[PDB]
Amino acid sequence: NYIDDRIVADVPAGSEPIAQEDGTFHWPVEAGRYRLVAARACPWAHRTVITRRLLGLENVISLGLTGPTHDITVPALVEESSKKVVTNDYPSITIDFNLEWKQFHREGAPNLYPAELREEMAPVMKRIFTEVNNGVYRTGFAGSQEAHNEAYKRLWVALDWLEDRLSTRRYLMGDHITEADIRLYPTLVRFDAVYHGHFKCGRNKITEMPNLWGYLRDLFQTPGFGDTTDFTEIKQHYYITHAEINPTRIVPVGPDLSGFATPHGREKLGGSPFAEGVTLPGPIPAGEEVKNPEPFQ
Amino acid sequence: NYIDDRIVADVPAGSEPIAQEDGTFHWPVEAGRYRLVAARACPWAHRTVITRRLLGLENVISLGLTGPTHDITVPALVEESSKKVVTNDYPSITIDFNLEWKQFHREGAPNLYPAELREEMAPVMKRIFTEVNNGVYRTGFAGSQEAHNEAYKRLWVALDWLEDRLSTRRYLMGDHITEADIRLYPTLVRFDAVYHGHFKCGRNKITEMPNLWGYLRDLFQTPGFGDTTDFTEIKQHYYITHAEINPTRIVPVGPDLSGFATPHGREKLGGSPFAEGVTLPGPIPAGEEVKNPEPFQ
Repeated sequence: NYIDDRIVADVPAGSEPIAQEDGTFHWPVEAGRYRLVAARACPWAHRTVITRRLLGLENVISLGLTGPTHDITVPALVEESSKKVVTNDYPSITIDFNLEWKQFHREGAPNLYPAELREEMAPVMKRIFTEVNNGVYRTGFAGSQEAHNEAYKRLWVALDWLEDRLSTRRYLMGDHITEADIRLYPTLVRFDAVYHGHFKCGRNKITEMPNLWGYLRDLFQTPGFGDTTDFTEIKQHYYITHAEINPTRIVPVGPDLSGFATPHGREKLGGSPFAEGVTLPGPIPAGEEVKNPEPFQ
Repeated sequence: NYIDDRIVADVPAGSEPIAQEDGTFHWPVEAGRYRLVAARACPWAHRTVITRRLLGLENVISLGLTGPTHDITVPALVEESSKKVVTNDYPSITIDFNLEWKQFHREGAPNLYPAELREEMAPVMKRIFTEVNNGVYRTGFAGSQEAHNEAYKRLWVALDWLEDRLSTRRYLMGDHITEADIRLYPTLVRFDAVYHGHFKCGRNKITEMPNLWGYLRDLFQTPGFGDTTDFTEIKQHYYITHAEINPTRIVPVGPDLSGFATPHGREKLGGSPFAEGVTLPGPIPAGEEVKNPEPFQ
């Protein structure tokens, strides 16, 4: 049930979905019609939640929290009145939040997907997707030793590439946060907590990779990122649910997460999370706050 | 089949075992009569192997390598001619190697259990045994979340105590290596490789505990320690054998172990592995070398 309709600016409010030549349908951007159905534990869903918060779409698209499915399919945009699933194509969801929903953004919202960077961004995001975002899952769910070995090697070639890329750039695409960072963060923020041990990805902890760790902290401490990250629900989901990997269903007490709140040192690379004049997200809506905050959240 | 006979200096060579008032028997120290039956993966056995090497007992007590049992019982001293198990009481094995086998030590061998330190050493070793040596097993084999939580807390109270103790002392009992270090090393050397993930003990890696990590490297780089440590057999045993914890039986490629060979910085605390005039072990006997050496071994 892969559904790749799109919600777009050039279909007008109130319209039925409009058939496209490619067999899909295009639905209209409008307030109060659609719900984002997400899960705290799921990294793919996490992208959509972060983007919704950063752009100030919280008051125009509602939020439902459920359980993960990729590890109805989540994340999804759902038409509230009919419960039809409009789309579960998570890459187009965040691109469309940025480009199609512009007139509903908070005034002063960041430009997370700027025209001049889109071309160079495409291969960077593809490499991150196959070798890192999916790379952890291929390592963790490997069905043989040989499959583990290869997946692990691929993951670490890519993490070493990222560590080097981020030695001279504050964020993946330079001075400011972009869509690329929103696609990388959900993997990195779950790494020491889950993927390191549960998925056997641990050559090193992210805490031992200086550029990635500085970058991870810098993002975590930015609105939209840490305040949508529930470490308890992340760890409970993986360690309890994946009984074929962890039959005892015990959740480790560790790692110590207190480092996420420490000074990151990334200001030495210049830049800033957002361009000058960008406004910050308003207070997180009642009911959408992290239910299991760490003492530093 | 707990067997706590002892091999002692005051029973003469060739004698039958001599009945003691407490129901045990005492056997005579002599060359060429007994075999140490050990396993590379097993930390309790590892103590006996390290001590045998440090003291130069390799040419008078033979070595058999087998599989672990505590996680015949191993380690054990076995009478070669009869195959009777003389003892499997691993704490008295290493104490007796030091005190009863003195006339068979290499000339210039270290004094690992000196009279003046024995009293202060006893509680330190007991605390390490219940909270750390066994502490990892109680954490890893916990049968409920609650049992995990408590065992983890105990382990880390003790590791934080050790980290602080070793901030002002080069080794556990001061300037030189003692029996206490030989009982702690086997747990620490298996920690990042196995206990951190497999036993869910990972609040932090040992690499992130500066005093413990300096100490671990200092010991690893000393004769008797690193040259009896087979990381492949350690990881294979735990990750493949403990199918109730790890049903896939996959062995992680990580962690990266290359740090074990790096400068440890512990010379700033003074002291030295051995007292002045102590001689170093001779070449490891043919067949007793680590079969799966890392590039730095």
